[PDB]
This record gives sequence, structure tokens and C-alpha cells, in this order.
Amino acid sequence: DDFASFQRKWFEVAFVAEELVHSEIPAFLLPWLVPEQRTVTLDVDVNNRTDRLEWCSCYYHGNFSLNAAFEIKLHWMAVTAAVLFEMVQGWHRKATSCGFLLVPVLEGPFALPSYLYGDPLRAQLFIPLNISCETYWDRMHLFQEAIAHRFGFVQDKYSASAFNFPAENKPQYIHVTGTVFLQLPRVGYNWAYNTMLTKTWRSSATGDEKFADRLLKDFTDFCINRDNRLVTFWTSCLEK
Amino acid sequence: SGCRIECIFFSEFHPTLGPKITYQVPLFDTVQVYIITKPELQNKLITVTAMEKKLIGCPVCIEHKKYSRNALLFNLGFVCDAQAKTCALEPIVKKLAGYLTTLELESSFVSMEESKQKLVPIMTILLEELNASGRCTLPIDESNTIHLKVIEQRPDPPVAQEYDVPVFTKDKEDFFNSQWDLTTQQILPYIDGFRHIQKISAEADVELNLVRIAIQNLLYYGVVTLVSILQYSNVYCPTPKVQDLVDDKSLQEACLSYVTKQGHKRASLRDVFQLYCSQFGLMKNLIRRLQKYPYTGCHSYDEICCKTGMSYHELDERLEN
Amino acid sequence: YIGRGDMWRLKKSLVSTCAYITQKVEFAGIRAQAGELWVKNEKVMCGYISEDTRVVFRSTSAMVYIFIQMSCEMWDFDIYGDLYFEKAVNGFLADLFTKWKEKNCSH
Repeated sequence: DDFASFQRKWFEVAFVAEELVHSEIPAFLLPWLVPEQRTVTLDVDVNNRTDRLEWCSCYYHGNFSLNAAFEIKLHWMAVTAAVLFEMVQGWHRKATSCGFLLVPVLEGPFALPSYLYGDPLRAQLFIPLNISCETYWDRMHLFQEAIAHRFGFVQDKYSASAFNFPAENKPQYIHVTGTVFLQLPRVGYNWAYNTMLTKTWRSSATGDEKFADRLLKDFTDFCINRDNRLVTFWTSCLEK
Repeated sequence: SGCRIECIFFSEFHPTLGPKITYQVPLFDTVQVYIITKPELQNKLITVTAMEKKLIGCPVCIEHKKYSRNALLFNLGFVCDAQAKTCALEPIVKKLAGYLTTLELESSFVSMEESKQKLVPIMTILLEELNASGRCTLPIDESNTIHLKVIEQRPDPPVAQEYDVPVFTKDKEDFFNSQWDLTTQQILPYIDGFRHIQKISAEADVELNLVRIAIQNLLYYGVVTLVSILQYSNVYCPTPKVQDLVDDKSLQEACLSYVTKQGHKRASLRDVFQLYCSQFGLMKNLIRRLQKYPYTGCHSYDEICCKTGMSYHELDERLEN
Repeated sequence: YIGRGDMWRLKKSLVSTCAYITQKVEFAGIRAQAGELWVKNEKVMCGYISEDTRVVFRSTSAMVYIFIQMSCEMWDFDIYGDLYFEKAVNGFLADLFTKWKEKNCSH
């Protein structure tokens, strides 16, 4: 028998984010500027119990994992949560040592209240792209990906977190190694703040919320056309 | 304008090249006064209020000690008259010491000297506005606006026994009826209905300890109690009067000017004073209504108030009977 | 994070044992610290639990919302000389955060 979503499943979305530390350290420091889901029903035990059979259902969203985001949903209507917590932390230790980041991620996207996800206390903060310079929106979306992955190359990588609602209404980026969601809807594009790290699942890659506020300051400076940064970016694009 | 402050001062135990600097606003923090009041302005015991007397006046003060490495120690003092009340000026000085503590722990006023000069117009506006009306809203930060109020500090109220009668000295129609407590709004309608044990089960249906506490607080602010109003005398009526019988003894009893048991002599032997200083009574029927119950204006208060403008009859009536 | 079925499993495993103040009771990766154990008026250093005494679960790791209601009475004085806002925030929140430091909780 499957899981009808009326049954109040306890679910939680852990997440796998391809990362590179070479920009994660200086922006922290003194430098400064085939289907698309898959079900598994696994047994959560590394012990010798012989008292309780213990199972829980993983859903991949990913069957590709090119170099983009990857995410794992956990649905459970089942056994003790603490054993599943040490299983998640066990392959977290296998993730960080010899590999890369696994982070639990709030799978509430930029949702209004009276949705099945979300809170009554979420802002969906807005950041406008003051430009001041056939198919406007598609080419503009590709240029928007270019600015995002430019923050990629200098500080903070991106990933198209292709979530699991049919027809896939809004494009939604997760930043690599941080606390930050973006979506692409004025002219600019909107922002929200992840609240699920909470000082564990923590390494020298991520962390220190001042990092997130610095990325806010740097990103609104680069976005509302400070010194000549967007204009120099225009010249660097036009010279090819 | 009962209390009258006159000088406000800050002081500080300076590093060793200076003894103790002062920031004065106008009396004067002169030489001999500060010499003989030196030992109070440094104490083992901190964060307590202390006032002393001296020949000219009274320092009400409090000192505090912070930044224990090169241990910093300051005090705020508030020097007023020799013999005024000055019981309404203890919590204001203590609250200013608390505000200065949080001002130093957030933004550190008294480590930079331009803010030390800025500390003086604070005192000038305080010295104006305390004697102006008695309260101060005073911003000095993006995170501190000091607020001060003078509380009158009335004395204690007496006990409210179970058989007395409240009377409003003031008028009910001068307050916000919407601004009371619920118990006061459920007592205050039948408050002219004299007996306390009548009014509780007449309208209140409250705990009698609760209506006792409520009438005691109304005695603490604005309502005077007196004793019960059974018709003691009957034979005062053979004098001619112009409709001045009921409120007479209620007023002069509220003036606290009698031995209590009125008998048959009090009313006539001052009713001659009421006659020269200017249907039925159904008098057998105010008796069953007395246990618990499940010229145009009659001259009764106008004449006593317009002769309370004078003082001979209130001498002759404080001298009671 | 402990759903209440696991609390039921701890009470089912704690039917017929002993206890004392500040013991670290464990079962299947689940752990609790014993506290303030009473018989009817008085706190006992040690003792015995058999099937009819009642256990009550408390946390120092809870999720807590603080709704401050503002009105026109915040800017109004009271007796003793204060704003009600200043009483509320300064006095009560200073006391609550000092006790949150003292009992070593993390909400």
C-alpha cells in the first residue's frame, strides 16, 4: 500500500549540493567584493536489535545528477526518528569526508500562507535588477542564469533545484554552500532565507550567518548597478 | 507645585590627577558641603538610594561602580531644599541611575567627553521640565528615550468596615466611565444607596471582601466613608426649615465634626446655626428597608461651601458638640 | 525529537526499576535526565518505581513563540513609575533570558 497524502506523513528533504571550497573560504574571510523520481523502501538499522523492524521510504528526485542539485525526500509513518537521524548523520559523515555537502533543506519554496507548505510568517523578499542600459523573456532568463553562475564563479555556485511539482511553474535556484533560495518571476527576482542548517550539519565550507548577510550586501550592490559592475559585465559579454 | 528642586549634579571619581569631577546645573555644589559629604559619595554598598541633610539642603543620591579594571565609579545626585517632602524623588533618581547604567553598557557615554558635555543639557532640560509639570519624555539616542513621572505618594488608607457608607466628595460625571475596573463599574451605580451591606447584594452580588477592597481603594483616592444613616433623632423637625433635612447631617458628618450617637440634641443645637447662616417624612418607614435587600435646588451644600469661603462657622463646627 | 510513542516505550521499559536524582536513562538511542522526583510532599534522593507512579516528560529543547501584544497602554505610566513596555521587556525578558542561561536550555 502506498502513501495517500491525507495521512499526515512525517517528511523531510535532505539535499546534496556539489561544492568547491576555493571561493567558499575567501568571501568568508577578509577578501571582499528515465523518470524524475524514484522510490526505495529501506530498513533503517545498523545494530543487532531483534525487537523492531524499521523501514522508511526514500524518494530520489534525481536520476541524473549532472553537476546540478540533488535531493532526497524521506517519507515516514513509522519507527523512532532518532535512529533515522543517526542514519542521516552517518551518510553525512560519508558525504563530507571523501566527497561533498549533504544538507537538510527546507522544502518550503516561496509559498504564500494557506498553501500545504509554508508559514503565515514568510516575507518572500524582493531584489530588483536596475538595468539602465524577439523573445525578451527567454533570452533574459538565460542572461539571468549567467549572472547567477557568475556569482557562481567568483563566490557562490548555483543549482537549478528542479523540484517535483508537475508542469514546474517557477524556476528555483539553490545556492551552493549557504542559506539562500532564489526564484525568477517588476524586472528583478526574489530571495528567501533557509532556516534548516541551525549550527549542526555544519563544516568549514558553510556557516556563520554573517556570510549570508555579506552575500545580501554584495548581491544588492552588484544588482542595483554599483560602481560600474553591471556595465563592465555588459562589455565583457559583448566582447565575444 | 509642592516640592521644589533647585540643583542637579553628576560626579565622578577621576583618575588620580583629579579627585572627583562634577557636572553642575543650578544653590551651588560649594567647597565645604562637598568636603563634608565626600564620605557618602564613595561607599562599599552600591546601588542603594541614600539622602543626607545639611545646613543648606539635601543631596538625594545614588552611586554606581562599573568597568572594574581601572575601576570606574560615578554618581548622580539631586540636591533640593532642607525641609521639603522629597519622598517623591527617590525612584526618579534611582531610575536615572539605571538608565545611565544601560546607556554605558550599550554605547558608553562617559568614556568620550563630547557626550560628557552633551550630558549637561540633559540636566538643564530636566531642571526645567520637572518643575514645569512633573514628567519628562526625553530622547537621547536611537535606542533610549528616558521617561520620568512624579508620583504623589499619598499616605495609607484606613480600614473599610462592613457597615459604613461611602460618599463621593468629587463628582462621578468628571471621569471616563469606560476607564475603570469592572468591579468599580459594578459598584459605582448604587453608591449613593447608603449602606455597604445593602449595596453589595442590591447590585454587586460580589464577595464582601472584594467590595471591601474596592471601597478601600476608592478611599485611598477619592471617596470618604461615614457611619450609618438610620433616623436617630425625630424631634428636630419642629423648627421651620426650607427643605434642608437629609443632606445636612451627611455633610457635617463627612466633615468629621461629631460624637457619633446623635440622639436628639445635635441637630437642633446646630440647626439654629443653619437657620441663621442662610409631603410627610414617612419617618416610621425607613426601617424595613434597612436590612440586606435581595430653594429650587435644596440648599444643603451651597451654603456650607459659600461659608467655607469663610472660617468662623467651621471653627464653631470643628468644635463639634 | 521524540514522538509520544517513544515516550510510551520508555514508560513501558521503566515499569519496575529504581531511580535517583540526575541519572541518564537510556533506551535505543533515546536519552533522558531524571529530575525532581516526589512522594506526595517531599523530594527524594533515590527510590523505586513500580507500575503505578506517574512519570511526566519535559524538554529543554522546545519550539517557542513569543507574541508581544502592543496597545496604547504601552506608552502609559503605572504605579512605581515605569512604562509597561519597559516593565515587560526590561524586567520580564531580562529575567527569562537569565533563567534560560541558568537552566542551560536551547530553544
